[PDB]
Amino acid sequence: KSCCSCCPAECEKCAKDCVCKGGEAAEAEAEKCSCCQ
Ligand SMILES: [Cd+2]
Ligand SMILES: [Cd+2]
Ligand SMILES: [Cd+2]
Ligand SMILES: [Cd+2]
Repeated sequence: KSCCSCCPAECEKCAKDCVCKGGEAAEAEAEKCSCCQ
């Protein structure tokens, strides 16, 4: 859902309901994250 920085519009894990939502000061913005990879 393009919902991120770590993730695109095709991100399976997020396509559900954005895994990273609670990654507040986490990797949300930091180009790459530690759930979806
Ligand atoms: Cd993400
Ligand atoms: Cd994701
Ligand atoms: Cd997301
Ligand atoms: Cd993630």
